[PDB]
Amino acid sequence: RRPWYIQGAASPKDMLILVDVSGSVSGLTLKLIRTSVSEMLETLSDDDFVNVASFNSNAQDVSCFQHLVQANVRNKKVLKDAVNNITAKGITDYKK
Amino acid sequence: WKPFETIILLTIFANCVALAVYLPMPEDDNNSLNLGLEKLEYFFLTVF
Repeated sequence: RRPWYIQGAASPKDMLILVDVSGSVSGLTLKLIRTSVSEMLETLSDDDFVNVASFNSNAQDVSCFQHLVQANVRNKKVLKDAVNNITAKGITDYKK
Repeated sequence: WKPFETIILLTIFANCVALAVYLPMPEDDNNSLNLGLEKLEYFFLTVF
């Protein structure tokens, strides 16, 4: 996870995290999902672009961003603070 | 007074089995099967 390693081990990315916040994930798996998305954002650099979306019978952005943003320390702070505010309710729909 | 014993006993038995295969999901999720066993409740609430 050291950035020199992640830097020399693959090319840049255009990652889009897609959290599932349907009702059935509530409980344990939801908090594991929050911690996991944070620990995944921590494997990105300033060369990569990211955004966290979220779907439960309707897909929307987890935050204020609405497209791919540059994954620097400020943007990743925004996306972590937005992922921590996540709640689970609804029916699942993977197509949307 | 026909053999309606069996026709209502088996209907209640199938109602029980359809009650037991239902799977309760949290926070108001659902799956395809549960949405079918409700389209089967108007068939068990008509016969009865």
